[PDB]
Amino acid sequence: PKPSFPYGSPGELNSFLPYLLTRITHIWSSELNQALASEKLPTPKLRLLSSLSAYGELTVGQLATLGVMEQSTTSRTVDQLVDEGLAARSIDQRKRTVVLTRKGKKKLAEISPLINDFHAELVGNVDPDKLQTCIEVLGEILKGKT
Amino acid sequence: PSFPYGSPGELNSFLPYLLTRITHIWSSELNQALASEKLPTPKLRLLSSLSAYGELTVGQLATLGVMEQSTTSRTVDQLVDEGLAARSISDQRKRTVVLTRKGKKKLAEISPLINDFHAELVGNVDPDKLQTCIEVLGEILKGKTDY
Repeated sequence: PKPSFPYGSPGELNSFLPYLLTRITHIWSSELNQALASEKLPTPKLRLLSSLSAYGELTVGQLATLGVMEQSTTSRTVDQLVDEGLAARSIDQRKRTVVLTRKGKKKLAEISPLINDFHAELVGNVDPDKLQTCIEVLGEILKGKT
Repeated sequence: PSFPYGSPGELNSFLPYLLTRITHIWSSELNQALASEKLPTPKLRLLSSLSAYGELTVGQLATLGVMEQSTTSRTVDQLVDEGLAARSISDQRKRTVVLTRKGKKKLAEISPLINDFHAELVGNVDPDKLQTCIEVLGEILKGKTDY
């Protein structure tokens, strides 16, 4: 009779994906905001460059999506990176899209070494080929939920 | 080898990007869904944990619920006043917190929604791929906190 919500031991919760996702995400996001605090290229500014670096030219609605951010906040953090010279505006079709500038690449490239090193500690000593299974699963899950 | 995330396929294979996107989807859905039961993911998280754990200090509720002892202490105080929890005493004197009869019945009344959301979330993944996914996420975390 598999365990169903609500779970009845500490060990059952330990196998409930939605609980695991959050303890680990609070953990990644916690250790990184305070190691980023140094460069003070905040998670806000980090997330958005990361997404444009990956998808190329994005709308602000799209940035708030990939970047897991509110639409207004995105746009604020976007006018920053523009005025700080890290991204610029453009327009293909016609609504208001954002792009990465050469200034923005380099900024990324600089923090990059830190992000990776955190990834490696995160993953720690997990089996590689099981960490491939896990990230294909999670990638399948994010496809079916949007 | 992959870091410089210059592609979706690469980003979307970055565990902390998946971990973030997926986490946000789940709690916004449930917070929203349960908004009439006034069970936003905070209050629900704690009760969830009280169910699974049994008796936690204001402090273990903080860890498990990824919050600050004050905000938790406040989340805890809504639940004692909504009729879903009770501040108790350890079998020593560390200030702990349990579910009530109404609180227990509340997660019970709620469960079809959560398990339905959970079925939605992790539904059509190969069940063995999923078990592995779960083992790994549990491995990864153990190594960080041990609680």
